[PDB]
Amino acid sequence: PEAFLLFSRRADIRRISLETNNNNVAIPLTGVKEASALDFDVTDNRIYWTDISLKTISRAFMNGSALEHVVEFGLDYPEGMAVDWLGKNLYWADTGTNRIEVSKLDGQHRQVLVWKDLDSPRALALDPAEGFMYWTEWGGKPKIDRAAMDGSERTTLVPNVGRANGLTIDYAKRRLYWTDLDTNLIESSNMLGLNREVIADDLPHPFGLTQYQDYIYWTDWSRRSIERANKTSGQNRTIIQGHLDYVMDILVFHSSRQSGWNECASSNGHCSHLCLAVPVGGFVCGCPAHYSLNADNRTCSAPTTFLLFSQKSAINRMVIDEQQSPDIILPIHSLRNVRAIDYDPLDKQLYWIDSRQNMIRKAQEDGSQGFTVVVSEIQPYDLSIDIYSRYIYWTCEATNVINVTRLDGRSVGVVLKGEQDRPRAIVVNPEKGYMYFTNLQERSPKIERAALDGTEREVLFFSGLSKPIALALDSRLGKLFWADSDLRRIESSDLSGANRIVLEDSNILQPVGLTVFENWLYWIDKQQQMIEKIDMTGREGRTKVQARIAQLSDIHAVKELNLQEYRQHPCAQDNGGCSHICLVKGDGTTRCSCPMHLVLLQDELSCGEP
Amino acid sequence: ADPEAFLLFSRRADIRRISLETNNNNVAIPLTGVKEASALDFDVTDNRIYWTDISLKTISRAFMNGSALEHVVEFGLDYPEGMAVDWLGKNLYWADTGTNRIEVSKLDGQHRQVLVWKDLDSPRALALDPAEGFMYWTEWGGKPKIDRAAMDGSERTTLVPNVGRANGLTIDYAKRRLYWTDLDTNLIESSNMLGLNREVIADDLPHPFGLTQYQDYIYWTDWSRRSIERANKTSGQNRTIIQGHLDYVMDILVFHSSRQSGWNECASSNGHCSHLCLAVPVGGFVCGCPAHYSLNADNRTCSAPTTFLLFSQKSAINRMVIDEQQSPDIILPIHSLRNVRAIDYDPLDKQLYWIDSRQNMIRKAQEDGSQGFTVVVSEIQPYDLSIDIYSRYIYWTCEATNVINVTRLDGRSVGVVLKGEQDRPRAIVVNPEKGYMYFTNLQERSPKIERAALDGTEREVLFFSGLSKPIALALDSRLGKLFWADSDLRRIESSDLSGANRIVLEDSNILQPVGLTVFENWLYWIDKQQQMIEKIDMTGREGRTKVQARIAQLSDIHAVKELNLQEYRQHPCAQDNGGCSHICLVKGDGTTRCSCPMHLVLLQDELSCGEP
Amino acid sequence: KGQEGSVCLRSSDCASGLCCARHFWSKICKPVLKEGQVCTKHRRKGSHGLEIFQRCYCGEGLSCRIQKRLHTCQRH
Ligand SMILES: *[C@@H]1O[C@H](CO[C@@H]2O[C@@H](C)[C@@H](O)[C@@H](O)[C@@H]2O)[C@@H](O[C@@H]2O[C@H](CO)[C@@H](O)[C@H](O)[C@H]2NC(C)=O)[C@H](O)[C@H]1NC(C)=O
Ligand SMILES: *[C@@H]1O[C@H](CO[C@@H]2O[C@@H](C)[C@@H](O)[C@@H](O)[C@@H]2O)[C@@H](O[C@@H]2O[C@H](CO)[C@@H](O)[C@H](O)[C@H]2NC(C)=O)[C@H](O)[C@H]1NC(C)=O
Ligand SMILES: *[C@@H]1O[C@H](CO)[C@@H](O[C@@H]2O[C@H](CO)[C@@H](O)[C@H](O)[C@H]2NC(C)=O)[C@H](O)[C@H]1NC(C)=O
Ligand SMILES: *[C@@H]1O[C@H](CO)[C@@H](O[C@@H]2O[C@H](CO)[C@@H](O)[C@H](O)[C@H]2NC(C)=O)[C@H](O)[C@H]1NC(C)=O
Ligand SMILES: *[C@@H]1O[C@H](CO)[C@@H](O)[C@H](O)[C@H]1NC(C)=O
Ligand SMILES: *[C@@H]1O[C@H](CO)[C@@H](O)[C@H](O)[C@H]1NC(C)=O
Ligand SMILES: *[C@@H]1O[C@H](CO)[C@@H](O)[C@H](O)[C@H]1NC(C)=O
Ligand SMILES: *[C@@H]1O[C@H](CO)[C@@H](O)[C@H](O)[C@H]1NC(C)=O
Ligand SMILES: *[C@@H]1O[C@H](CO)[C@@H](O)[C@H](O)[C@H]1NC(C)=O
Ligand SMILES: *[C@@H]1O[C@H](CO)[C@@H](O)[C@H](O)[C@H]1NC(C)=O
Repeated sequence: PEAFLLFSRRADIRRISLETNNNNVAIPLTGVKEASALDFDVTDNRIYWTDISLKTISRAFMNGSALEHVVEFGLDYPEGMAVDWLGKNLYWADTGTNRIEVSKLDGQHRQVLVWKDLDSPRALALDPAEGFMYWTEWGGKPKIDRAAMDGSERTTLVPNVGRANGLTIDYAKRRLYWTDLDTNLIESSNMLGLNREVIADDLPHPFGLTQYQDYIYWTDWSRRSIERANKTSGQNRTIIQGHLDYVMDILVFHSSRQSGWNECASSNGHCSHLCLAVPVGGFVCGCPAHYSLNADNRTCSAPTTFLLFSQKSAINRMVIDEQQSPDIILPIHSLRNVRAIDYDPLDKQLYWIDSRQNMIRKAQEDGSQGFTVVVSEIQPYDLSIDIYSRYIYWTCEATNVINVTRLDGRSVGVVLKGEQDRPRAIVVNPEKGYMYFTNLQERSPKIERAALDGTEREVLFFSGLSKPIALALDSRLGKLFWADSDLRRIESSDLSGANRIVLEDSNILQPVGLTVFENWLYWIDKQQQMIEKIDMTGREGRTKVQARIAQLSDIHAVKELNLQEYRQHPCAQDNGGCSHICLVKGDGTTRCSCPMHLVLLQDELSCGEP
Repeated sequence: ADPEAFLLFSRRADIRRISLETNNNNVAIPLTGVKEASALDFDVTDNRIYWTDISLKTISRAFMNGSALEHVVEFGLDYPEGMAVDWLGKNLYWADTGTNRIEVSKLDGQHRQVLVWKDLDSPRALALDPAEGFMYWTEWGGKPKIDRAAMDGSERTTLVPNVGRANGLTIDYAKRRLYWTDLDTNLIESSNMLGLNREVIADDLPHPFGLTQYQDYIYWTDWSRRSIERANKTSGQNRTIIQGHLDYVMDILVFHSSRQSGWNECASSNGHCSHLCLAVPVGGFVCGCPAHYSLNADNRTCSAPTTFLLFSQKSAINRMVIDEQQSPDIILPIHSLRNVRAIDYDPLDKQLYWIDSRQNMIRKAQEDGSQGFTVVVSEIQPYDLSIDIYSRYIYWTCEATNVINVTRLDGRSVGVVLKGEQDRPRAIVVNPEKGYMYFTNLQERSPKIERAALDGTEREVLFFSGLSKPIALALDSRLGKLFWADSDLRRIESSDLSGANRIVLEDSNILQPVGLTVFENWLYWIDKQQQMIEKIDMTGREGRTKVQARIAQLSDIHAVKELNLQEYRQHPCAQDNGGCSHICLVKGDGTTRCSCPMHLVLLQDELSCGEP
Repeated sequence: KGQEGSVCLRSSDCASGLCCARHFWSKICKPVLKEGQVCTKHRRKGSHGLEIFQRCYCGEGLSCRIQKRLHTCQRH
């Protein structure tokens, strides 16, 4: 076919013919605001680009059809990208987020390959045939690193260099070309970062860079152009195009740029998710973020135990791998203002309250299968799931009640509504047929307990309370936890209400969320913008988990569900044959109960009108 | 005033005006010869704009109608990045990141003075508050900050220490606050006039640069979005774009009468100050003087410096005083200067003489730069000069014809007094008090230092050994001492005028001495390569001392002491030139003979010179 | 060789403790940064091309890291 040159400038991507250099035409694209990094896929006849304003990574055919965003979450400054034409994978480097990530060309199965010891990765260049990838870093002390295309064997290829850009690979001649923005020159070396040579140092302001056949192409910020030169000599120079300012990325589009073979190219390595190239031109199977590679070295299994912390416009998942795996933003669309969150370990579904819409919603990890469970005046404050009976307890800030609703939106009814009292924080403990909640009464706040049917009420604590805003509990530890906003402290006691102690009153500003994961107590501080944890074993003391997390709203721990043990709950299957409420005391006693507007009937299963 | 408030901004080759309206007309001020305009201010009462040009290295002004284009400061500038107008005292303030100085002068440029020179690390933006007597500026060093001081340079202190490169420093006078951009954190901040109550007005900005405010809005520029935008000055919201597609907008400002209000004692009869009227927070105002001038006992008038030191470079002649305060040296505004090789000074008429090595002439001018006059022109190639202030003569050496030539101060020749086949006179110093002259004679492969009578007779060799490059001479008539510097031998030596008692003064840590001068009891000298001015105590009581470092292309240095007019007239040649036609020599007994150049002969009058 | 403020073209034209950084629309010799001194950190790649007030890099054994928002030259 033919070989044209691609370049990005502001809100459009264009192509200049290399035979007829004056043929400057645009690529039929829409919606682009600030095109930065640029790549392609000759096979699929597709173009790829990142948008640092729109915070996306998009793709489309050269004819402009099938424009689609492939990555639209957790991006800050995606100034590095590269298409893996063999493994059919998409690589990118974010400077704002300090991560080198990977996924499929269509965006699924995203995973972080590099995140530890990363300072401003800018340019990225792949080599699937050899199983290596290279990138420049600007932060701290500029350098060019290398690593297997799975993130392994990371090493500093070039230690002494200025901020480098336009990292390009001469696949045929096996060399690395780049521009040094600080030293102001074009350099070159071998794959080992040796045999280093300066191609040109008398250029006014080189920025972009690429190479094709015997030539190198660069852009000049000051001469406002795209020029060309003998790739080894640096001479025999001509001007391809002039009057081109603010050119971000430049790249030659031709078949001879994406050649070679890979095991990932044959059958994706028989991998269930990601096929990632490694040294020798071999490969390895990779998984999505937080997923684990099974013993068969080819299949992936999702995380079973993890933490969920929410902020105003995002819900995040974090895990505790020794690998130190970084937290991620769940791809859930239309998040306006989340107040609280919970999770269903049985069907792996995420639930949350949205104060903007005054409703309760739910969706899966991957953000699909969305569904609203409660809509409306109604004004949800906090929620807590009974994973056994299969319904959601939640408190309303407007009507001041505790409403119960099936996971399918089907209403059950009200279980607690008394004048003067105001339910706020709530956690259910179905294992013992109880529920704990804070009661922010007009003049006296207290922490209460009751049966899941709203009966058998009793005040656990009434002193040392001005604004109990968060609750948590752990059966194993036999503890009840709460945090007070006004008193700036976290307290604990036994589920019984005995042995009350202050866990921490120092260095606390605004606690809004508590949860128990493993044997630690995690809490979020909305004002300090932190997530901290204390060891309930008293061996590790107090440490910080994350810093600078804006608009923290809630934090929730998820433990793997023991199905063999879950099924043993009498109120689990068919809801114990109960019409509405099914609960089980600690003395084994199980029984059907009813919401306030109904009554238990003669069959002691069904509920009817009084 | 009634005229609407409009927006002015500098933009490299031109300065333009726009309205507060979005997408409204954008017109360039009809100016000429503007290369790179940066700092920008105005004087509404005079209908004038001032701007700095970092390519021309000047500060200029003109009316809004482009007329009256004049340069107000055109010397001693490197990067005048900051500049502000004191509309009350009618003064011009500016800061220079290259020279590290905050200076002030009258709006027309005269009576320039340095206000801050110590502990300065790249002063950038400058905002004045003549009503309160305070000035504020941003500083861009290793540790950027925003400092404050009295508008006389007194009471300097850091107002906000925890900041990056701040720019567009502007004051909201009505509501007592400071606004600025930050080029390192890309945000627009604000604080009260004390650097406290520090709030962030806008943070989601890609590349903010310029800034200004008027009424309830702030206006800024953005290099990335190529724009001029505005927003709520307290909120930071209600944002709109005023202008788009504007490349490289350097400085911006609001041209309205309400911006330049208030009053002080300086606005009225200039505080009765002879030269400068400088507002201060405590005491209303203080009177100031030009660089190196003293404020007289009356607290109102000034007196020029009496004694000082002159050191020349290749392209400039500088003056520096010897103060306990360590007052900064200044560049003399001589337009005639191009390539100086040697300097001298006539204390009688108070005028500065130098040799231009390229145009090959000896020129003259007062420190003011005015009254310039060429006294020697052409082949002729002047090497060094030494003024006889009594007979009003210049003794100079020619590198071309290898002679010692003597010329009157007005331009007409007296004649040659020394010429020889193998003679090559270079450095020269006259001692008309005793009747002799001293010079270096760079004969081929045997350099030497000689003496002779001011007519060329009684020649003798003082020194012929221990020399390689006798490059500079200096003498002290009072103590009958001679000093010379040798470039090759890297040392400064001394001796009696007779040539006895030859002693090495300094021969360590010297590379390239090229100038000597005696100032009181000290011997000052300049090292071309070390780029330093140093001094030793001739009495040896105190130790070798550095005066100034990092001075490039040093050529000559010269001490000027106040002339004793009475002691001056005691000299037998002071008036009527001793009754002689040409040279007036001084006998050992204070009596005077008359002599002549090489081409004339003394007549029977024993006063006149005729031809054989 | 080039001193601070001197016009330069390449860092090689400058003295030992200096580099060739652009100031406005030409380049002059500027000093390298020392420990504690504020250093440049670009957000967008393009902001590097637009910079007309360029600082020098951090000196030997110094790294441009964030304070514990400015960045200062700190030791590894
Ligand atoms: C835009 O192009 C796509 C894909 O590229 C086309 O086919 C390539 C092999 C190559 O020849 C390119 O020049 C072409 O542009 C087109 O996708 C095709 O769509 C048709 C149905 O419309 C389908 O039958 C084909 O299988 C598709 N091709 C492939 C390779 O899958 C698409 O039609 C073009 N869009 C428009 C609006 O014309
Ligand atoms: C350009 O303007 C100057 C000065 O501005 C004038 O006075 C200001 C206070 C203000 O009122 C402006 O609108 C005026 O234009 C003009 O200089 C003046 O000229 C007049 C008439 O010749 C003379 O009487 C004044 O003394 C001058 N100076 C001042 C300070 O008023 C000048 O004429 C204008 N040039 C052109 C070409 O129009
Ligand atoms: C508890 O939740 C249920 C729904 O989950 C609410 O029931 C709704 O009541 C309104 C009347 O106010 C009806 O119009 C809706 O059709 C009902 N929804 C469903 C799904 O039945 C109920 O209002 C909530 N709280 C209270 C106080 O009952
Ligand atoms: C010495 O100085 C005088 C000027 O001070 C020079 O005299 C000039 O001589 C030329 C002839 O060569 C005349 O045409 C000029 O008119 C003279 N100038 C003046 C102002 O008188 C003289 O050339 C210098 N050198 C010598 C060797 O005499
Ligand atoms: C490129 O440079 C090399 C070395 O100077 C030279 O041998 C070769 O001919 C050049 N190639 C072209 C296509 O000009
Ligand atoms: C490129 O330039 C070199 C040096 O001027 C010359 O020798 C060579 O022949 C040129 N090559 C081409 C292909 O023009
Ligand atoms: C999985 O990888 C490990 C590590 O190389 C290897 O020891 C093991 O044999 C592999 N398992 C299978 C089923 O191939
Ligand atoms: C700016 O904000 C303040 C309060 O934040 C508000 O009172 C004012 O109306 C806003 N805008 C204007 C035009 O004053
Ligand atoms: C500015 O925006 C606020 C809301 O963001 C609005 O209430 C106000 O009316 C706007 N303008 C003024 C002049 O206050
Ligand atoms: C000059 O200033 C001093 C100190 O303020 C003062 O004592 C003296 O009276 C002043 N001389 C005048 C005003 O003539």
